[PDB]
Amino acid sequence: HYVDWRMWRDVKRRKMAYEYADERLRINSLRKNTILPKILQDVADEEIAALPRDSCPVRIRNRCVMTSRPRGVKRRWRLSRIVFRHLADHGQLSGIQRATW
Amino acid sequence: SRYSPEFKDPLIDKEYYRKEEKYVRELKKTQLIKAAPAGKTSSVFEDPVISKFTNMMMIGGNK
Amino acid sequence: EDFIKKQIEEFNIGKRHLANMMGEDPETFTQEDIDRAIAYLFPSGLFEKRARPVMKHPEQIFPRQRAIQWGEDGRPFHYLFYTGKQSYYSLMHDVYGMLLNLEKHQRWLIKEELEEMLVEKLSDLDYMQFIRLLEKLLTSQCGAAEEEFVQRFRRSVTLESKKQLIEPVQYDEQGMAFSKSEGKRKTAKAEAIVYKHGSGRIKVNGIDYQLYFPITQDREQLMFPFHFVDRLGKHDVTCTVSGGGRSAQAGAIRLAMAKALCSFVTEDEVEWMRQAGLLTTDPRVRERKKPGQEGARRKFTWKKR
Amino acid sequence: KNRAARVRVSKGDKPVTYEEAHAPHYIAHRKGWLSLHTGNLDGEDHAAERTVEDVFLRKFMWGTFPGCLADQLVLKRRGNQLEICAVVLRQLSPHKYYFLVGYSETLLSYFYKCPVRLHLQTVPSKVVYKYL
Amino acid sequence: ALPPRTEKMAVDQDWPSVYPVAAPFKPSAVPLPVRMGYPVKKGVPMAKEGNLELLKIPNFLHLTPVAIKKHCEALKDFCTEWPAALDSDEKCEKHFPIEIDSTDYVSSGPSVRNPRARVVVLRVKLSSLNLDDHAKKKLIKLVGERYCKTTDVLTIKTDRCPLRRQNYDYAVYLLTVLYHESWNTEEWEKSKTEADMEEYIWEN
Amino acid sequence: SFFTKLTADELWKGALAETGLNRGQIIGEGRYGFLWPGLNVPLMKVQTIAQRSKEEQEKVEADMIQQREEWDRKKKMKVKRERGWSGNSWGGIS
Amino acid sequence: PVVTISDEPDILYKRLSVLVKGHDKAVLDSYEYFAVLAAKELGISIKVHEPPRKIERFTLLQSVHIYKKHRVQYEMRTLYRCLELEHLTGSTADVYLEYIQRNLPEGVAMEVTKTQLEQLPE
RNA sequence: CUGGCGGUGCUUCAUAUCCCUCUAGAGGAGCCUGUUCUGUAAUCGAUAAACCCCGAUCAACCUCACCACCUCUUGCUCAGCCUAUAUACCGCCAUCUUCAGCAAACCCUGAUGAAGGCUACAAAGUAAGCGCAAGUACCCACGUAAAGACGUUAGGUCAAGGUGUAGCCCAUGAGGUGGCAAGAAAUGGGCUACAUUUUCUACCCCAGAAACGAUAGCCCUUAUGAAAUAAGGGUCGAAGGUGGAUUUAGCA
Ligand SMILES: [Mg+2]
Ligand SMILES: [Mg+2]
Ligand SMILES: [Mg+2]
Ligand SMILES: [Mg+2]
Ligand SMILES: [Mg+2]
Ligand SMILES: [Mg+2]
Ligand SMILES: [Mg+2]
Ligand SMILES: [Mg+2]
Repeated sequence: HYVDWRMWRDVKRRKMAYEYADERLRINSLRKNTILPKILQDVADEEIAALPRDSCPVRIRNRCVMTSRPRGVKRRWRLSRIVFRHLADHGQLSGIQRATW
Repeated sequence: SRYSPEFKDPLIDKEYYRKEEKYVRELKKTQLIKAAPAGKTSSVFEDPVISKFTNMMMIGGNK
Repeated sequence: EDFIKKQIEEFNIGKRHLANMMGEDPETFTQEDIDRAIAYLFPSGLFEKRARPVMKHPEQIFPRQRAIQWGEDGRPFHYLFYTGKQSYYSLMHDVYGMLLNLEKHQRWLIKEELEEMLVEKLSDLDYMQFIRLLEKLLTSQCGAAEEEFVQRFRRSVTLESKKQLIEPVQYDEQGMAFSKSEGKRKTAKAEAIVYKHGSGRIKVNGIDYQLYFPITQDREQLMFPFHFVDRLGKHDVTCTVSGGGRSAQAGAIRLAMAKALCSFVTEDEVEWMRQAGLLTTDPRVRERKKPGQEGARRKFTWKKR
Repeated sequence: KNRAARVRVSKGDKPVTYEEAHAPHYIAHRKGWLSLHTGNLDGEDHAAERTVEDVFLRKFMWGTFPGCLADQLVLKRRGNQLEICAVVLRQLSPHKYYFLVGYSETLLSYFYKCPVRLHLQTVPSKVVYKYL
Repeated sequence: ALPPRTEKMAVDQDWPSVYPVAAPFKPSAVPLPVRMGYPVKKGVPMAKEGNLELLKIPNFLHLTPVAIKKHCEALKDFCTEWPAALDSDEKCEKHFPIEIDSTDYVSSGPSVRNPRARVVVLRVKLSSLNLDDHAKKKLIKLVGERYCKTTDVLTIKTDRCPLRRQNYDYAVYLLTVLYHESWNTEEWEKSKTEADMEEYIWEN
Repeated sequence: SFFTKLTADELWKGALAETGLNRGQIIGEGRYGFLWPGLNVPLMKVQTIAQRSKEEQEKVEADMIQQREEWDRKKKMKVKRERGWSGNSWGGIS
Repeated sequence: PVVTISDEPDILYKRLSVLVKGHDKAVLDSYEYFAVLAAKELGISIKVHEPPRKIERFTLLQSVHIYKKHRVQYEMRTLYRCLELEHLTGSTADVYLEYIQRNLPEGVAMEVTKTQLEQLPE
């Protein structure tokens, strides 16, 4: 029930990236290492490469939440400032308002 | 306007105060005073000619 | 006019309720109790002196609508109703008659206060003419009763804060009282602890001023207090520093030393120093990178293209 | 010409309500805070979800009450709930009001597992504050 | 017309009973006509009948000072009195100087869990427990950022686990294992070095 | 989607464009064929729980659409305007 | 209104460090007054201070789409109100927290209490 | 008669402003950053104040809704619609705005014409309403913050949501690898340095000399990983030559 298809793209990417993380971290740690020759390093590289596409946090693009709008989006609030700015103007945000100084 | 219309600079003259005038002194007292600067320190070594020479020779604000 | 009485009755009922129901059982509770209640059980979360909950006498807050000057059958009671602002014209006529009589014999308030006292409009030229008439009556050589009645409006002028007093000198530890002051200059801080009489050296946490100010202008700035007081070497110090850099810290230390010295210096010298300005702070902070610009103050380059 | 929440004047005959008659910068001067949640702190989590829930419940209560709202809502938070202070406009009958309130409460409780009990304030005429 | 217990309420009534449960302002049941609103150049703050500024306020009408005092005097029970432990935390440190920190934040909304406020240390004095006196020449330097200059705050912090009860259990087990493996010294316990001495031990 | 939802007065103003409401959709009677003790039955005096067939609800919706069409037709009702001197003008009109 | 006092061992808080965060000053003052009243009714002292705010401003473009000339200033404030307590039984502390949370201001006036237990030794 | 316009006359103001004075930088070369677009299977919207260090707060793919190759009728949405419509809007923002007026309801005048209504030693003007004003925050009420009103620019946006007409109905849609991130041709801006306090060192302001710039490559692709743009580690430790009007803000 998302607006644009980029929303579903990013949702699937995030899901398939969060599916597996233990092996990813293990192989990332095994990579950068002076111990053990390059044999096991290349073996682990081929293993991590054998994984399917999509399943990867690299493809995750932190956009907004309305219709995927990566334009000054705040990851702390996820959703863009489309409605957040409206609230900050009205006053529906406990604190987040115009910097009165 | 970075300078506030309330605060105003002081008067560093003091050699003359060693002996109308009382009214001027009271007026000077009744004035929003400020602190003196470090670059243009109007002390004993504040020679106007040499002061201006150094100010002009100032590069990158290193008086 | 009926609305004024209705609101007065409503305010009286509200006062009676807030007195009886709440713990504050005395009906003579002042506005301090209402302010405390507003601060506690009405966290407005604001700071406006107007929008905040202000429930007091309606006459003190409402622009009272002048009641009907005449009842039935018309006939305005005042003999100067068709002149607009009967009170102002009546006062002007009274002043003119007083001036004529006194001739035959041979600070002011603000428009807002007058409008609050009465309920008649007022312009600028009318107030100017009124001030002119007042000055004429005051400087035209008159009796005493009229002059007093005219000056009655010239209420207090408010004249407070002028000279400086002695700072906390602290008469403890020993007979030689030692003061504790502080100085600030452009986000700087420095507390100086100048002792009383005692020729020796001006120390700074063990380091002398000679070992702390390699510059000559810094030496002159640090000496200015003693240079003016003429007491070169007679007080010890143990000033501290926290924050700043070079000139800012120097100015803070200078201010702290000047305050600690004025704490035990002749009143005349203290006043002369305060006039010199070495006892206050100059709020001059570095620039602020504007958000709608590029650099510190330089706006966008080709924004107009 | 920026025109956020401030309304542009046209003629002195605009029956605007109280909250609607306030600029969007008076949040710290005249205008208060409608909705509140720890998400807008420095710094606590739980912000995006709270804002989404608030924006959804606002439209939900405005739709369930078509035209029966004298002005915008004023959300709140006390426990595992979300109190909604509204100035209802006397339009339908009290029986219908009670029925709809109970239905919405039960539906929200069985949907979000959070009893969002609201509060009403029946007022016939809209609280006109200014004639912009 | 004539709402219930609003303006016709008997004057001088128990205010604590007027707002027993936390609820919004509800101007239809408040005998205090507060003048809330912003004044116009020739206007007056809107009446109390409908002021959204009163609802935007978090509202503290419930639990007034008198009501707060009554509720406190009532809830004085449902608790357990504490013995004359003497304030200032001096005797507490003289006896049991153990002090494990723990905090808890607050959140608004459906969720209540907040695992972020789980910071916990393992501050337990070694000399106070009195079970491995031989560790004086060991734990004085084996542990990290300790060996203070002036004061003395021995804390074998080991926040490698989140919980607190299991933290204390692990602390007890670690003290036992340290006793065991220290009463049978390793190697360089006494024969330290020639340029690093926290406590004098031959040679030199 | 839900993010594509907002008010209706704004959409109406946008569709109109003049620069440079739930009557047919009842609120009381459920839009789904159902009977309840509240309304549509004796106001609490046979208070029970029943359900209407989807065909009955479709017929009710068709009746509401017919009411909307009747209102629209009423909006098309003509009026009498006396012609002043010149046709379709305010000449000698009163 | 029953004591319900048992005979099991309880925990004793050693120096209960308390801190309340809040944006504006009116709500914070109301909260601190309520807390001080509750503490005085319980019988505990407190101590406050005058800390500054927390300027965590975050600026972004003014218009939602094109245009970047002028930005917007958005930031939140917070004033720390320390009201640390000292010596209080576990049940008393629990009841105090319950009474404080039964009416805590949502969003504004965020509490930051830091407990310090002891846990008896072996 | 109203307005526009005048190298249109007179009078008063501009206080970094319009000049009579002064500062660091563009008008000399390389990396990043955009645009119209020739490569192309590669959205490109504004393209003189109102558009480009705007998605850029970053073009290995994610950004990319473009085709080389496959997909479907229930189209995750009772779809996608980025397929035209923003010169059809709601909504959002920009200059004038370095401003002070803008108006409902009334009255008077012009033999009762479009229209005008100012002379305080006072000749017809009264003016609720909005704004300047006023009021409010951190460190005060100052300094920093919010507003800069009616309106020209049919100012820009289907590109955050729907949107006046048309249509793809077995896609004009999006989803699986690839790609556009070098300049046919024109060019602004951020950094490297254009030399004697540039580059090197000590006294934490006790002095001089040759008279200096990996700017990019290659692997580990950092930061991750199906697959690698300024790189943390092994090869550029040199080479450029303050430029003529004009230009940006700046009273401490
Ligand atoms: Mg600048
Ligand atoms: Mg005709
Ligand atoms: Mg499309
Ligand atoms: Mg457009
Ligand atoms: Mg402007
Ligand atoms: Mg502003
Ligand atoms: Mg404003
Ligand atoms: Mg356009």
